[PDB]
Amino acid sequence: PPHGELQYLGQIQHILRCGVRKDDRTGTGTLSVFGMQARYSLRDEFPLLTTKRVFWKGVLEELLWFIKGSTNAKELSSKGVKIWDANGSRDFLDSLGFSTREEGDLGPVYGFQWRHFGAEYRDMESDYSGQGVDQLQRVIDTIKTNPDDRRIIMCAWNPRDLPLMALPPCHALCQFYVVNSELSCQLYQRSGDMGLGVPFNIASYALLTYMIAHITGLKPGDFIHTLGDAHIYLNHIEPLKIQLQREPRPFPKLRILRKVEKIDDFKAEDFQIEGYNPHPTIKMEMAV
Amino acid sequence: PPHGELQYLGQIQHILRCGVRKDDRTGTGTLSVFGMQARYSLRDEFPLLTTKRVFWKGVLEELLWFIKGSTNAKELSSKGVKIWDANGSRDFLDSLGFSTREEGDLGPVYGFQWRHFGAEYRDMESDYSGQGVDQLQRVIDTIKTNPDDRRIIMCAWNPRDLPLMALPPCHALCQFYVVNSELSCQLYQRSGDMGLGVPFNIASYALLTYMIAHITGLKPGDFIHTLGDAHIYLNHIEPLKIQLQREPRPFPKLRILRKVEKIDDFKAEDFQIEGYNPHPTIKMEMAV
Ligand SMILES: CN(Cc1cnc2nc(N)nc(N)c2n1)c1ccc(C(=O)N[C@@H](CCC(=O)O)C(=O)O)cc1
Ligand SMILES: CN(Cc1cnc2nc(N)nc(N)c2n1)c1ccc(C(=O)N[C@@H](CCC(=O)O)C(=O)O)cc1
Ligand SMILES: O=c1ccn([C@H]2C[C@H](O)[C@@H](COP(=O)(O)O)O2)c(=O)[nH]1
Ligand SMILES: O=c1ccn([C@H]2C[C@H](O)[C@@H](COP(=O)(O)O)O2)c(=O)[nH]1
Repeated sequence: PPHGELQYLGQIQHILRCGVRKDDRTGTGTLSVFGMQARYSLRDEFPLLTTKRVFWKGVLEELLWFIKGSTNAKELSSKGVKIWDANGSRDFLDSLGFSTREEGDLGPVYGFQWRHFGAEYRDMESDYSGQGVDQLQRVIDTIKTNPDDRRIIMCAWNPRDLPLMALPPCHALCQFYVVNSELSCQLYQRSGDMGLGVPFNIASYALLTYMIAHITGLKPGDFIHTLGDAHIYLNHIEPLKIQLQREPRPFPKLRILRKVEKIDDFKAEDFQIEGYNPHPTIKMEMAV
Repeated sequence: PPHGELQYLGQIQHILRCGVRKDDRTGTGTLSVFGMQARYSLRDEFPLLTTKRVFWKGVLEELLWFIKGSTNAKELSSKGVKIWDANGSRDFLDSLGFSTREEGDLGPVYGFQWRHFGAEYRDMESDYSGQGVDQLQRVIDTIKTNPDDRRIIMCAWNPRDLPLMALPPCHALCQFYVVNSELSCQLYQRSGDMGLGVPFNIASYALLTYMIAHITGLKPGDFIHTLGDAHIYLNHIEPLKIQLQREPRPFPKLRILRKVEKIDDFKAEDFQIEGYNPHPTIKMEMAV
């Protein structure tokens, strides 16, 4: 049965063969399937794709930025990771009616929701200590005290806060699961740019699972990737067909370099990707 | 093309063969798999399971109760549907520390979240008109004005309100999708009692999709059922093996008997299940 990267490549094939033409906001157009699911083992391997190089630096710095609760694009940008900068620009903020908002202030996105769900958002520089639900720490506490729990959820989709966000979250929610000393994670991704977003998104949530497993004394299990609108932008078709011709190399491994006690204490240098031997980057133009 | 019900029966088989032993609060125990997905066509058929009779009256009355925004178990009970009554009882409310709460008051569950997400909950008798986000109406409006939208979400998972609820929602969220004049729906169900809950849950969201398609002038497409902890209670194993001997009968059809303009105007007598030929109920004791 296909395993690891062949799940992702199988999804690409399925959308090319069975996807339906579907317009989008950008006017680019897509081939689209609604509802997919892939399973990536995390057991002695880390699912960083090898058929094209994934932006691992971006994955790791973005995740650390989420964990600290930041909603400031400038703070991620300062680390050489520019993926949120367009959505924090003066022009983009004004386009949403946020003329009074400071440049970089993404509103109550991921970081805020994860650490302060339900608090009143003010700006990206405010102190939210003790405010709202700390979903991330509550996930960790539940795994430690009640691993059988079937409500181990972290949700970024906050209908009250959506109008203030720079972008509605794509990763609406995730759920953790423990059995036989293994930690698994399922992501509900409402919308997946299969060429540009999804490889990165797989790595983010696999990383998060490695982090939480390390904190809780468990072994990584599976990452289950569930998609809503799974789509290939029309201008990614030829690049993806090039990618599909490449034979995958074995996944790398991820090493955590020291014992870390609290999720907030992880730093970028604590992580080491080993044996990563990807084929070259394939240029895929982003839609918006 | 295979009967859609064989997806469900395939899931039962997979859990019996590959599910792992996993304890629960009741001490019943389960066999459990994390992460499953099935697709049920809604095109000229309604996926009301035939290998054991589904409580259709319960499906329909519960859904109408959700749509009106109710959080009062007594109001559902009055229609002959007792499925929430134990969770609203004096005893159960007291067991959660809700000694001051009136009997029947489930707290900010589905109905409240769907129609008033983010409003302040008081009690089951309060007027919430105009308060919070009406997710249900916003879903319907978006389908009508911008069908390509990839953010058509209704979320019941509200971390701020969880501690007031009689039970945390199993149906954490759902997402709608439109292509070629067909409306599809995906449910993220965090926890699935495969014997007792899941058949009912499939029917609820298929129904909701039929309702919203009727309101918006679209044809029903697919229902995609995604599970988190998909589990068989140990005392359902033998009953389910009896069920697995049965060949499915062709699915019924669902007829909507008049033109209805607003989701709030649907009544129970507007719906007719046609050609439903289930095998008999098999007794499966619920875990408490
Ligand atoms: C998670 N994320 C957001 C993302 C992904 N796909 C999208 N696709 C579309 N159509 N629209 C989006 N806003 C979008 N956003 C990402 C992730 C990576 C990069 C990125 O493409 N490239 C690095 C790579 C640099 C390197 O490896 O040397 C960069 O140049 O910013 C962009 C956005
Ligand atoms: C969806 N749902 C809630 C549900 C399902 N499985 C669960 N399973 C567990 N372990 N715990 C729960 N709280 C639970 N809740 C249901 C659905 C049907 C019935 C049920 O008992 N139906 C009828 C059948 C009667 C008829 O056909 O007219 C009844 O006798 O009440 C109960 C709960
Ligand atoms: O982490 C992310 C962020 C965005 N996207 C995608 C999906 C869509 O192509 C686009 C978002 O647009 P909307 O779904 O909100 O229309 O970027 C991803 O795949 N991953
Ligand atoms: O609509 C519903 C409501 C509940 N359950 C199940 C799943 C679990 O077996 C139990 C709820 O318990 P927790 O997952 O919250 O532990 O009832 C369903 O399958 N469907």
